[PDB]
Amino acid sequence: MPHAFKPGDLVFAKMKGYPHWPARIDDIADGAVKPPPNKYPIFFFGTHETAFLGPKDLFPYDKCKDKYGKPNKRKGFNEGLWEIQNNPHASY
Repeated sequence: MPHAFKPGDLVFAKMKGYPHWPARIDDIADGAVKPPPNKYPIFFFGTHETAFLGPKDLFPYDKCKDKYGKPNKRKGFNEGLWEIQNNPHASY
C-alpha cells in the first residue's frame, strides 16, 4: 500500500499550461526556504526549476512513464527525460 511522498521520490508533476513533467521530490537544505503547508518542493528535471506542489499534481514516475515519458517539444523536457531515467538523484 502507498506511503506519503518523501524526498527522492520520482514523479511526473503537472503544472498549468505544461505537460506532465519528469521531476523529483527535493529535500530542503539546512537554512533554505521551506514550502507552504501540505506542499512539497518539486525539482523539475531538464529546466532544473523548483515549484511547490501538492499531491494532486504528483503522479508516480514508474506507474505513469508509459503514458507521460514520451519526447515533448517543450524546452528542457527531453533533457529531463534523460535525467529522471539515468541520474535522478544527482546534484544539479
